[PDB]
Amino acid sequence: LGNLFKSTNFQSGNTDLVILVTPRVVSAASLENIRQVSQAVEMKDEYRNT
Amino acid sequence: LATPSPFDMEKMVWLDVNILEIRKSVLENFGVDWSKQIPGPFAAFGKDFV
Repeated sequence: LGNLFKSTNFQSGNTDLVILVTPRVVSAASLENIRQVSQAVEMKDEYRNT
Repeated sequence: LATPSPFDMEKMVWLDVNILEIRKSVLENFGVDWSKQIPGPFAAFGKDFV
Protein backbone atom coordinates (compact mmCIF):
# COMPACT_ATOMS: atom_id res chain seq x y z
CA LEU A 1 0.00 0.00 0.00
CA GLY A 2 2.94 2.37 0.50
CA ASN A 3 3.23 2.81 -3.27
CA LEU A 4 0.27 5.21 -3.02
CA PHE A 5 2.51 7.60 -1.02
CA LYS A 6 5.85 7.06 -2.76
CA SER A 7 7.39 7.62 -6.19
CA THR A 8 10.33 5.68 -7.62
CA ASN A 9 12.69 6.39 -10.53
CA PHE A 10 14.86 3.52 -11.76
CA GLN A 11 17.54 3.26 -14.45
CA SER A 12 19.76 0.34 -15.44
CA GLY A 13 21.87 -0.65 -18.42
CA ASN A 14 25.07 -2.18 -19.72
CA THR A 15 27.42 -1.84 -22.68
CA ASP A 16 29.64 -4.58 -24.15
CA LEU A 17 32.44 -3.98 -26.65
CA VAL A 18 35.24 -6.02 -28.23
CA ILE A 19 37.81 -4.94 -30.84
CA LEU A 20 40.10 -7.57 -32.36
CA VAL A 21 42.42 -7.80 -35.36
CA THR A 22 44.00 -10.55 -37.46
CA PRO A 23 47.01 -9.98 -39.75
CA ARG A 24 48.15 -12.36 -42.47
CA VAL A 25 50.93 -12.39 -45.06
CA VAL A 26 49.15 -12.88 -48.38
CA SER A 27 49.46 -12.74 -52.15
CA ALA A 28 46.87 -11.99 -54.83
CA ALA A 29 46.09 -15.73 -54.96
CA SER A 30 45.64 -16.02 -51.19
CA LEU A 31 42.32 -17.12 -49.70
CA GLU A 32 41.72 -13.77 -47.98
CA ASN A 33 41.84 -11.89 -51.29
CA ILE A 34 39.90 -14.50 -53.27
CA ARG A 35 36.92 -14.41 -50.91
CA GLN A 36 36.57 -10.64 -51.27
CA VAL A 37 36.87 -10.90 -55.06
CA SER A 38 34.12 -13.52 -55.17
CA GLN A 39 32.00 -11.30 -52.91
CA ALA A 40 32.19 -8.52 -55.50
CA VAL A 41 31.04 -10.93 -58.23
CA GLU A 42 27.94 -11.80 -56.20
CA MET A 43 27.28 -8.09 -55.59
CA LYS A 44 27.29 -7.43 -59.34
CA ASP A 45 25.01 -10.40 -60.04
CA GLU A 46 22.54 -9.28 -57.36
CA TYR A 47 22.40 -5.78 -58.87
CA ARG A 48 21.85 -7.19 -62.36
CA ASN A 49 18.90 -9.36 -61.33
CA THR A 50 16.81 -6.49 -59.89
CA LEU B 1 81.93 12.42 -76.76
CA ALA B 2 78.81 10.29 -76.31
CA THR B 3 75.58 12.10 -75.45
CA PRO B 4 72.41 10.98 -73.65
CA SER B 5 68.92 10.75 -75.06
CA PRO B 6 66.46 13.61 -74.44
CA PHE B 7 64.38 11.23 -72.30
CA ASP B 8 63.88 7.54 -71.60
CA MET B 9 60.81 5.74 -72.91
CA GLU B 10 59.11 4.40 -69.79
CA LYS B 11 56.55 1.61 -69.61
CA MET B 12 52.84 2.42 -69.63
CA VAL B 13 50.53 1.03 -66.94
CA TRP B 14 46.77 0.57 -67.23
CA LEU B 15 44.73 0.75 -64.02
CA ASP B 16 41.23 -0.71 -63.66
CA VAL B 17 39.35 0.14 -60.46
CA ASN B 18 35.94 -1.16 -59.35
CA ILE B 19 33.87 0.17 -56.44
CA LEU B 20 30.66 -1.64 -55.47
CA GLU B 21 28.22 -0.78 -52.69
CA ILE B 22 24.79 -2.05 -51.63
CA ARG B 23 22.61 -0.58 -48.88
CA LYS B 24 19.40 -1.98 -47.40
CA SER B 25 17.25 -0.80 -44.51
CA VAL B 26 13.95 -1.42 -42.73
CA LEU B 27 11.87 0.82 -40.48
CA GLU B 28 8.91 -0.23 -38.33
CA ASN B 29 6.72 1.74 -35.92
CA PHE B 30 3.61 -0.06 -34.67
CA GLY B 31 1.49 -0.15 -31.53
CA VAL B 32 -0.49 2.14 -29.24
CA ASP B 33 1.25 4.91 -27.29
CA TRP B 34 -0.64 5.75 -24.09
CA SER B 35 -0.08 8.52 -21.57
CA LYS B 36 2.27 7.64 -18.71
CA GLN B 37 1.88 10.64 -16.37
CA ILE B 38 -1.58 11.78 -15.26
CA PRO B 39 -2.92 14.03 -12.49
CA GLY B 40 -3.76 12.49 -9.14
CA PRO B 41 -6.29 13.18 -6.39
CA PHE B 42 -6.44 16.48 -4.52
CA ALA B 43 -7.62 17.60 -1.09
CA ALA B 44 -7.87 21.01 0.58
CA PHE B 45 -9.03 22.38 3.92
CA GLY B 46 -9.83 25.89 5.09
CA LYS B 47 -11.32 27.40 8.24
CA ASP B 48 -11.49 30.59 10.31
CA PHE B 49 -11.46 29.86 14.04
CA VAL B 50 -11.84 33.57 14.85
